[PDB]
Amino acid sequence: ALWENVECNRHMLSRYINPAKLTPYLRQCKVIDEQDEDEVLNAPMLPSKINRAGRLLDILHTKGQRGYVVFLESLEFYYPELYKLVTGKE
Ligand SMILES: [Mg+2]
Repeated sequence: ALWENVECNRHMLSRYINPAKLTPYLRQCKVIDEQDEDEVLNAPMLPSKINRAGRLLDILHTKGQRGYVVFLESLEFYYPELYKLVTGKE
């Protein structure tokens, strides 16, 4: 589906997204809630950052097309290169 664009790029996204930068906008757009944010931000920061945004992506995966579109806009705002990676923009 549409999510395949995120899933095939999950490795770059899970590493290079700092979830804390995205959650305010995601919450404001009502695609995640306070508890979602808590789970994402209160998750242990480890020596490896390879999966730091993994939990966030997995939550967003359950949030339908609204989740998908809002997430993409959050990349356009905050992670321009990752947005281009996801959408194929040049
Ligand atoms: Mg709370």
